[PDB]
Amino acid sequence: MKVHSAIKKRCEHCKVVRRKANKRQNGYLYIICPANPRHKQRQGYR
Amino acid sequence: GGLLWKIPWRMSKFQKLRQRRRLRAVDNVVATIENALAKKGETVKAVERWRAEMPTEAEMLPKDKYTIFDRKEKRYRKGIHKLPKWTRVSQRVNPPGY
Amino acid sequence: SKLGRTPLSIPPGVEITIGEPFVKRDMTQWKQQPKRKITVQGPLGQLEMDIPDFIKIDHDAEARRATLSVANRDEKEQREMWGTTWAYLNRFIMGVSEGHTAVLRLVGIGYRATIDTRPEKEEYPGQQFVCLKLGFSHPVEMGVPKGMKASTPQPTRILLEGINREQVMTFAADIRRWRVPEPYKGKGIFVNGETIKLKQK
Amino acid sequence: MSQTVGATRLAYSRVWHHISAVTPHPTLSTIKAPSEAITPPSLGRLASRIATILMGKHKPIWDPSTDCGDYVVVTNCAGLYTTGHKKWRKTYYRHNTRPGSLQAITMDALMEKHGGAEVLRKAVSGMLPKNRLRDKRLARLKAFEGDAHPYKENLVRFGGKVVGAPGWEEAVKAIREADMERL
Amino acid sequence: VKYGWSTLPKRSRPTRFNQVTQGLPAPTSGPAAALKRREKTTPLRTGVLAVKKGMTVFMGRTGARIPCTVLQLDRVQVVANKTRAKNGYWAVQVGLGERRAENVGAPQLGYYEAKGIPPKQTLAEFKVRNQDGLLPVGVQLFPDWFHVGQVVDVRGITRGMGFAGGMKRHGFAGQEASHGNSLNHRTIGSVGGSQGSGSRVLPGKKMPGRMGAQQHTVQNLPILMVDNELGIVVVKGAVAGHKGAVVKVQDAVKKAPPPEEFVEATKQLLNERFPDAEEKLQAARKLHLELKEARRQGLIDSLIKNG
RNA sequence: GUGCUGAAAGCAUAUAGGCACGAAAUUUACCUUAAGAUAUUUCUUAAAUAUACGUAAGAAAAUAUUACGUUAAUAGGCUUA
RNA sequence: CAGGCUAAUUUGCGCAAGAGUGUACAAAAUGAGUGCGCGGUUUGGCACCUCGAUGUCGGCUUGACUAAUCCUCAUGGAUGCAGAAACUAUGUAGGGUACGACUGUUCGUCGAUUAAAAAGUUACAUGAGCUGGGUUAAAUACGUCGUGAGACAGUAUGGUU
RNA sequence: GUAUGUCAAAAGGGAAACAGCCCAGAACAAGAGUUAAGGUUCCAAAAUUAUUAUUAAGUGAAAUAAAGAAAGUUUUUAUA
Ligand SMILES: [K+]
Ligand SMILES: [K+]
Ligand SMILES: [Mg+2]
Ligand SMILES: [Mg+2]
Ligand SMILES: [Mg+2]
Ligand SMILES: [Mg+2]
Ligand SMILES: [Mg+2]
Ligand SMILES: [Mg+2]
Ligand SMILES: [Mg+2]
Ligand SMILES: [Mg+2]
Ligand SMILES: [Mg+2]
Ligand SMILES: [Mg+2]
Ligand SMILES: [Mg+2]
Ligand SMILES: [Mg+2]
Ligand SMILES: [Mg+2]
Ligand SMILES: [Mg+2]
Ligand SMILES: [Mg+2]
Ligand SMILES: [Mg+2]
Ligand SMILES: [Mg+2]
Ligand SMILES: [Mg+2]
Ligand SMILES: [Mg+2]
Ligand SMILES: [Mg+2]
Ligand SMILES: [Mg+2]
Ligand SMILES: [Mg+2]
Ligand SMILES: [Mg+2]
Ligand SMILES: [Mg+2]
Ligand SMILES: [Mg+2]
Ligand SMILES: [Mg+2]
Ligand SMILES: [Mg+2]
Ligand SMILES: [Mg+2]
Ligand SMILES: [Zn+2]
Repeated sequence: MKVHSAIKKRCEHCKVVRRKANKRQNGYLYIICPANPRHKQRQGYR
Repeated sequence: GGLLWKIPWRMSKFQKLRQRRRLRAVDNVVATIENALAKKGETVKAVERWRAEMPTEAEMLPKDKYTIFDRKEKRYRKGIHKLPKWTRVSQRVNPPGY
Repeated sequence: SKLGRTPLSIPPGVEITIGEPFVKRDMTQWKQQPKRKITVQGPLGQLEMDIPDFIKIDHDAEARRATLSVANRDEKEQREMWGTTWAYLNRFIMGVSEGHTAVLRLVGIGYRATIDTRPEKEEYPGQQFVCLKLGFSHPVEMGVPKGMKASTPQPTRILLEGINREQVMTFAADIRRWRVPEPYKGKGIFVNGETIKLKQK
Repeated sequence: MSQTVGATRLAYSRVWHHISAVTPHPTLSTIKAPSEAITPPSLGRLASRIATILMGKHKPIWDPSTDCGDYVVVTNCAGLYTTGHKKWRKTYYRHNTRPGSLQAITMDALMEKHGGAEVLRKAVSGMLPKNRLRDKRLARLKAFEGDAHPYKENLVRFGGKVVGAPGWEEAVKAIREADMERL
Repeated sequence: VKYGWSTLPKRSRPTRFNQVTQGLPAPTSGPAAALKRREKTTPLRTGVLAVKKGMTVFMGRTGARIPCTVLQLDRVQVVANKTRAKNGYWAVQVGLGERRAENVGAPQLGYYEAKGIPPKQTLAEFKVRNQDGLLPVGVQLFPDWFHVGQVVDVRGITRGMGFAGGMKRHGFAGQEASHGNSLNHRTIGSVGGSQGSGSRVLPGKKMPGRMGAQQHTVQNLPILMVDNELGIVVVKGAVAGHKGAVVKVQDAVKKAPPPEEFVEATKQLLNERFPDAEEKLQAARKLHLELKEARRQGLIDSLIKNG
């Protein structure tokens, strides 16, 4: 995982999802990729 | 700096209502003086200059009523409530394109 | 949604019983949204769910079909629960008639599995416990949830059975949590054909 | 001066009012249509109305120095209405002048330790004048979680119908018609 | 607020009106939630009041020397049971020793009069887990209430030390001795920072003051010996206080309760040693009304000189 | 950080909705002081009770705290171990 | 001198972009010259302000707080994660981070232990709490500069806190 | 330096507190009197006043942190 301020898709399998958003926080934007786990990225700091 | 002059960057809906009514009040003074003379077939150079290069409150854009041109601002615009004695001074026209 | 429009073919034996709009009083909330109790009974068992009221079911008993529809496609909440409520009914119908199954494969030298009874930790009389020898120092035993049938045709093959897919697939993830597949040798617990790409060396 | 000369006994009496935090309030709700969307009075909008009653600012004889406030019984405070995500994101802070002894608690956790009545009192407290009558006035706010309370006999009545009951308005008008039959 | 997050007037009693049977969430605070989050730790059985008599060693066969403290039981009776429907928690009130009737006040003389117990020296409550821990009033507890090897906790008031300094009270290091120090050897030094730290001494600052004479609990102390005739319960290790001071002994909270057989045998021994603890209590309660009614009317002199 | 179900968006998705795993941090638990509701089939009609004084102490700068005062082992003396 | 304004500079950092290195392959790691920024620690600028100072700071006593983490706990990435060790990053500041030698001092340097022997703010945090290593003198000798009286961010010994 | 004003030597209202800003120049009283700046849910005098949209982040609500990122969402212009 890499926490960038500018997350981008690096292949055709990379998906942009917002996870960890619940009634207590807003969550982060994630780049999830099942093909290459090196494309895992996050946007924002806890 | 350290001296706090707490001036917000934008005006409230209550200040805007009075800025609109102050521009519309200066139009009645120029419309009363311009019609009072026309009945006598007379004219003034300052009354003809105003009507030529100055718009009415109904012809101004919202950004020309609540903002002025400041070359030191990022987008060359500044709140009109930042001008000295802005409540008793006329300011309707800004440089073209800005 | 394109899935909520598809009618739901009710196979022979499956019986759907739609309730009436009701509201359970909640002292914590000033207004609860009405729901509808839907029962789907059949040969293997009975499942129930409470759907929002805005979802309308056209239960055709003549042709044994039931199509869903929402009162407003413009609302994001109604578009979402439309496709979701349809996906659950599809599982409920195909879970009470045929049933849901999950196959787990144990890869790795020394990985076994047996279905034995542990009367000490029985949560309900006759509970089955899956005992896994996953190269641990301690034994791993997990009681099958009430409603599921677990069997081991082979030492390295578990077979879970149940009418509730969410319950069957959620219990298979608990077994897989002990040994997640690795990318170097393929050792771990694979659930329903799951595969892992290996490395060159 | 004649307007004030007379018996002001009943103008200074303490009236026991009642409001439910769950009943939709058409006047204190921001959603005014449709009829089914009318919500109850929010926490801060229910607190601003209560603070007005605690101060007696609803009477024609109000004086900030004279303690002419009334009682307010608030029921069903467990179903206190809030908007957005305040319940799980609003924080209440507290300090005892010792560095490091800062206490934080969210509305949902403060509603578990001391119920929803504590969240209402903290709101009505900040809406009262900060003076020596503050704790007297705030003490007249009797907030409960359910429908039960010990003041079911103190609630103001008109002809046997508690105000806020189904048919209290008709009982009030039936007594004013009998009053006008005199000089 | 005054204490915690609550702004409720202290004179208001709203507890009975917020009931879980009406559909309200079970509060996280209150006597109910306090007992639920202490169920495991709470001791199953009551404790005993004992008097610290001294320290010694327990020499064991084959070579074991175990330092131990001797605690004596001096007429330990059960005086009152605190139920949850009446007090809000489960506990047993235990008495120790005796006191002269003249020194016991009338409020307390009529308290023991309604029970059939001679006035005690001290009284203490021991919290029990549930209603199974309440014992008959007026039964004596002997050292056999415990068994050898049972770990217990001993609560006693520590030795008084008067006004202590910074070294003895808080373990302060002090300052130098001869390298130019000026009248500041055992003093506490700095008491704070400067204007950036609040221009004040910070609450909780460690300073000289009184030390000792407070309750201290020693946990997990085995029972090495139990002698009924002597009346002593020898525990391992040290115990807080001086010789002749009363201490409270109970099962350890951080250790599992004694086996079910033991908790029942000890309860079965009170029904044998005291076969009629209720008949003697009901008779004392029946007499208290007669005397309490004679005091009210003013005819108490007649009963005193009746026989 | 890692999952199950699962749509908006026929796919995908631990994104909405419905469940879950998860840290020397947080909360509880543990210990101490404070708080003083409550309890007793408790006492009191000018008292109950407390104080003062005297012998003291498990207490101790003052104060306070905990006992005792002849129907008494509180302190000293004496006697024995 | 400290506080105040600024942030050129810094032994303070982050983000964006990616020439290049990585046998292959930008983003495992690495990151030229730059851009957009935060922050108030170093060296500075200013001068609202006369006051405890030129090493502005050291040691002792006693802390409180911060988190940009040395140790302990959870964890993602790593054709460059087989294991072990180590690297990079994300959570997390509960408790620890010792002892001695030589250096006027902190700068530092080394010795041997240790799970580790990390940092910063608080008027050198703290001299109406201690020290005087310092903060200033008059004595004396030497060195350098000056015609001379003298001067020196010099050197050494001594010097009412 | 220059232009204009205020303070200095100017009280009062607004800017949470405020020499210099926004209003307005205090001889003393009375008045739900008429207004400026500014405001009108409560503290706190006056709208929980009407109309049309956006925001779901308590963003924001009287002192704009930037470049940038992204199936957040709305509208417009094209478009299958
Ligand atoms: K000395
Ligand atoms: K994650
Ligand atoms: Mg300032
Ligand atoms: Mg005020
Ligand atoms: Mg003593
Ligand atoms: Mg020493
Ligand atoms: Mg202060
Ligand atoms: Mg002070
Ligand atoms: Mg799906
Ligand atoms: Mg999936
Ligand atoms: Mg009584
Ligand atoms: Mg008396
Ligand atoms: Mg004394
Ligand atoms: Mg004697
Ligand atoms: Mg290359
Ligand atoms: Mg780290
Ligand atoms: Mg990995
Ligand atoms: Mg490894
Ligand atoms: Mg802790
Ligand atoms: Mg220092
Ligand atoms: Mg000082
Ligand atoms: Mg000289
Ligand atoms: Mg010379
Ligand atoms: Mg000398
Ligand atoms: Mg002057
Ligand atoms: Mg002025
Ligand atoms: Mg204001
Ligand atoms: Mg008026
Ligand atoms: Mg008002
Ligand atoms: Mg905000
Ligand atoms: Zn990818």
